[PDB]
Formats: sequence, C-alpha cells, structure tokens
Amino acid sequence: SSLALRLVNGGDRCQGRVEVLYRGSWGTVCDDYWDTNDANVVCRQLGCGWATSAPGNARFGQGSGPIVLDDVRCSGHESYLWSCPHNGWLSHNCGHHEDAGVICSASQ
Ligand SMILES: [Cl-]
Ligand SMILES: [Cl-]
Repeated sequence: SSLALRLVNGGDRCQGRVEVLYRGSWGTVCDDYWDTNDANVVCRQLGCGWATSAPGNARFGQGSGPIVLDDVRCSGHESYLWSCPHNGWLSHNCGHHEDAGVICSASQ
C-alpha cells in the first residue's frame, strides 16, 4: 500500500524522470528495456492522459536514489507500473545514466 509513482525534473507533473517509492525511498527506473507501453501505464496511473514518448538515457537527468526497477515490460493496460512484468526490485544492473522518463499528453 505504500507504493507510489511520480515524475520529476521535467517542469510539469506529467513529464519527467520516473520515480517509484520503494522501501521508504524514491528510486529510479532503468531503461534497459523501456517503451511506450510502459509510458502509457505511467501516464494513465498519474491521470496525465497518454504517452507521447518514453525517453530513456537520463533525458530528464540522473536521479540520486536507488535504482529500484529494471526490465519493466508492461503490456500497456496495467493500472500500476509495479503490476507490469519486471526483473524483481533493486537489481543493481544499471547506472543512473539509464534512468527512464516519460512525456504525457497532459503536459503543457
Ligand atoms: Cl502526481
Ligand atoms: Cl515497499
């Protein structure tokens, strides 16, 4: 019940670097696999419309928190990003240069 998602460093609630609250801390999501299915789940869960793009490679900067998720492979209609298939939690397989991001339609 404590899980939560936000976008940061994008200048709007509805675009930016994806962060998930896990074990007390906001962590980032590695783009080792990242796509618009994943972005659409994020955009929907936040009430931000639909994804227009899903930029990886720390486009919205590198987080400082733990990298909590990687290999996230949503189908696209999941209600929460954590409900999508993913490679457990806290894999330590990535660096922050791979932090994933989203741009949603509701961004202004
Ligand atoms: Cl929000
Ligand atoms: Cl947790």
